[PDB]
Amino acid sequence: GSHSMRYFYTAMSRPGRGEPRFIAVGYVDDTQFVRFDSDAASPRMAPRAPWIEQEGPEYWDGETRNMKASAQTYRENLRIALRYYNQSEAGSHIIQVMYGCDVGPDGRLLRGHDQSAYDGKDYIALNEDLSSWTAADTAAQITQRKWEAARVAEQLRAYLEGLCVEWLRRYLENGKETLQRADPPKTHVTHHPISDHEATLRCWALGFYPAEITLTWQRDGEDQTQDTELVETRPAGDRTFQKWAAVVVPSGEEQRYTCHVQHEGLPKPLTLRWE
Amino acid sequence: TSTLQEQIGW
Amino acid sequence: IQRTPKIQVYSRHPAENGKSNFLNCYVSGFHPSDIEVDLLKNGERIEKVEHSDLSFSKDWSFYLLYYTEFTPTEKDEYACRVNHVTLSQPKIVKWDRDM
Amino acid sequence: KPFLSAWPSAVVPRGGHVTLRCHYRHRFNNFMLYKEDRIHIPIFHGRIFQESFNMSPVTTAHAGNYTCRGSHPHSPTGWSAPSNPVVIMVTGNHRKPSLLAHPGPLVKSGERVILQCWSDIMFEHFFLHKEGISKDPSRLVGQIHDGVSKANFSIGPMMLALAGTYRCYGSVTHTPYQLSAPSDPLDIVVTGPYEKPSLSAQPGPKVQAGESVTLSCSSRSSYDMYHLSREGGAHERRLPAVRKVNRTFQADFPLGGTYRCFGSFRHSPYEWSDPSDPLLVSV
Ligand SMILES: *[C@@H]1O[C@H](CO)[C@@H](O)[C@H](O)[C@H]1NC(C)=O
Ligand SMILES: *[C@@H]1O[C@H](CO)[C@@H](O)[C@H](O)[C@H]1NC(C)=O
Ligand SMILES: *[C@@H]1O[C@H](CO)[C@@H](O)[C@H](O)[C@H]1NC(C)=O
Repeated sequence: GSHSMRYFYTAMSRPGRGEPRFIAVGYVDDTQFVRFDSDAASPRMAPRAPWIEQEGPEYWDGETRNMKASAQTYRENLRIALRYYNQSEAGSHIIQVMYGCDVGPDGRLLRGHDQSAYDGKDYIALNEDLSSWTAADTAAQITQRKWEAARVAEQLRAYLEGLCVEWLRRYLENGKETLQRADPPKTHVTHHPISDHEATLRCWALGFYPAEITLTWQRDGEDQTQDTELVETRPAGDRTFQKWAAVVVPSGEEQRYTCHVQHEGLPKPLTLRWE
Repeated sequence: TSTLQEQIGW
Repeated sequence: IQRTPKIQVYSRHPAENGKSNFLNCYVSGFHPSDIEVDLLKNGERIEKVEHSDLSFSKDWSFYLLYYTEFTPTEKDEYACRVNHVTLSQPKIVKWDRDM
Repeated sequence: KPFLSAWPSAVVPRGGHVTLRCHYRHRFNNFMLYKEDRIHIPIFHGRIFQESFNMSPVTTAHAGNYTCRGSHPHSPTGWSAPSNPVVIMVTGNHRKPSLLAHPGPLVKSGERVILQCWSDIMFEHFFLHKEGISKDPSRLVGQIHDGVSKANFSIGPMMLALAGTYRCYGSVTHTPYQLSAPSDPLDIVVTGPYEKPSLSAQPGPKVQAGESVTLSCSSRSSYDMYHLSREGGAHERRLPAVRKVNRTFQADFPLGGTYRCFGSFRHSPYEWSDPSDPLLVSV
């Protein structure tokens, strides 16, 4: 299977409410494994998954210094953004960054990513070639010109081809029995009356990892994709996920409805029915 | 480092 | 470019009265990031509440999980109360064991 | 605990204005103020500020060390725990000191510079402060030697966040929150890592009075502005960059001495490119 590592940074100003804040989180696939928050009294990069906890002190010291520097860098970028957009220093603004790498089954790089946003809309992104930028507006075009002049893309490309891949591989090994072992969903169907002519059938999937899953309702073998209520996949809080799919069915027709579950932890796709 | 070590200004 | 939060309230494990469990309130799809979330037990704010580290989705909207350990009962009613800049008044979502 | 802040700056000239805000329980109202020595005695005879406290015009009496407490009706005491402390420093109360950079104001990325403050007035402390909103000043004790007091502020390894306009202040014994008039300002600019431009002379660097010579700064990089500097410390000339047909970006400075040019970008006046190679103009 393919895997990914991503870091997500959020830098926020909040004049009169607090000092600017920088939070970073790291994910391998759907599993968060580190965090850094500048608001802590003595901020440090810290483990958020058990399989990273036994990484040595040189790791934590190194990650902490980088985040402290990054926090500083992004505080300045917020100031810069104010100038680019001619905004007042009274307002609250947010920069978001996500970057990282995807690798294939052989552990080799498939794609690298580096995208930034200002106040929740695209600002600038590294292109798939990892050597050019797409800027979303005139403000971002200033940044692009700086980054081209400073050869930033080469630096990002070197990181993405090297350290990013190298560390993802390391983490995938460290956490193999959780990260590389899909847990299939536990499934069931519930029945809830609506009136005395109609009722709801709800197909449940619980305790699965990774988050990717497909729940479908069929009526005599035809998908009810137009008449299916699908809830957003949600975290259980123990590094597994939950989802359900609902369909409103006429009374006495419960038996023509089948729920179909697809997930990598399942040997064969499941077909459930209410009884 | 695992995180991007390069510091990048806008 | 302000986005109001989606809210789900649910337990970590299937609920069974008198058995220890976790109560979750997942807020997502919101922007900006400041948000206030409380879990309530019979209208009253629960004290020992923790949350996940702030992160966001591909569309830049944020998500957080708030959670507390709890033992469900027949009589006790649980909910999640969420305020955000996008909301004139706080939204309250009851925990329904069937949702 | 509340978050107390000074706007636009905690370092403020006599006659200026500064507003203290006490943010607590998602509001900015109903708070009391305290100064460092009296910790449970509200200032202004226990005035309950109904909104942010605007001090204007600022006087020396405003200088001080502040904390706030926010109203908290439904709690043991009427009020919150003390906020973080904010020091309002009032400037303009003594002759200005002097500020110089060693070896100079243009600092290569990753390198260091010394900012020395000095005065023939005996200042107990010196303060170094970068121009801008909500910025903290650095403090050092002054050291006496041969009729001056002085301090060395070390800045670096140099990066953008450290670049800008700096001023320094002294304060004298027994009035630690009262600062001098500011020193003359020093622009500290970071150079690099942006690629160096090319400098050339038209018709050439050999000129004899009184015929015209233009220096051109050029790059393939899309610089928005060029800065022409002549060794010997008169402030650089600046001109907008213009795109040429072969896609270079160029500015022409019509004017001896040894020159260098730097590129820079819109809204970014304190970060410049690596310096061009030097060009010697002779008259
Ligand atoms: C100001 O007051 C606080 C105590 O509230 C003290 O911690 C701090 O060191 C003081 N700052 C100065 C410059 O005195
Ligand atoms: C401060 O730095 C300057 C220049 O590097 C140097 O001349 C002097 O020795 C340093 N120390 C003091 C106390 O001035
Ligand atoms: C491009 O055009 C300018 C202006 O004519 C010319 O002087 C400059 O030398 C050229 N640069 C290159 C690299 O061709």
